[PDB]
Amino acid sequence: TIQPGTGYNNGYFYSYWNDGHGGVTYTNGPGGQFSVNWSNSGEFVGGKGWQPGTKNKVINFSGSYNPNGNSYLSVYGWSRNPLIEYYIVENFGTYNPSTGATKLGEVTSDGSVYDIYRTQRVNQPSIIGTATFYQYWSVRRNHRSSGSVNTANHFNAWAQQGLTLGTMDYQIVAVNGYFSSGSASITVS
Ligand SMILES: O[C@@H]1[C@@H](O)[C@H](O[C@@H]2CO[C@@H](O[C@@H]3CO[C@@H](O)[C@H](O)[C@H]3O)[C@H](O)[C@H]2O)OC[C@H]1O
Repeated sequence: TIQPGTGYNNGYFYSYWNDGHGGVTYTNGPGGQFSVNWSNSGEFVGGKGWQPGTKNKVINFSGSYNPNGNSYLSVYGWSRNPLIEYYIVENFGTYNPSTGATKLGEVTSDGSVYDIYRTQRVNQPSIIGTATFYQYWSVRRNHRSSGSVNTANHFNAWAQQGLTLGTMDYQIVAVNGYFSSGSASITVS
């Protein structure tokens, strides 16, 4: 079980963050693999990928994702200047994170339509500390736990719609959870 933070494991960047509540076990495995097992967690997000990400990376993932409650499986990352937290959501649990959010378009990529949304976080944790930032979402209609994500299709569609990204910070395949339980085992490349 790993200490919250960032680093490198078996050639891949990882980031694992939680809110301190307890109930999450994040582990790094061989190559691009990571696992998450959680039981009555707080808020958390962790996984493997790259630091920094790029605006045209093709990201592959495969494995198992078994949430019980509020959780997502995504390509997850940040930009700076502007500060943006973004999600290309491939699967989720009890909650579609776009519920009640303003829909900003659609994009077709990697075998599914995705619906695009923007939300905002005010005075919240971020890669630079407490800050205000928009969140950009592409939410896959056809849920899956394996596939490839052509990130450029999302970032280009977001830009077309007026959702600008700054300089890329980290970019991972991640499990997000919010006060839920589950298990997952995911391999990135
Ligand atoms: O020590 C600092 C780290 O703790 C910090 O890590 C980031 C803190 O914000 C995290 O983003 C939240 C993740 O969960 C989502 O549900 C929320 O919307 C976000 O607010 C992010 O994942 C962490 O990387 O980085 C800076 C360090 O100085």
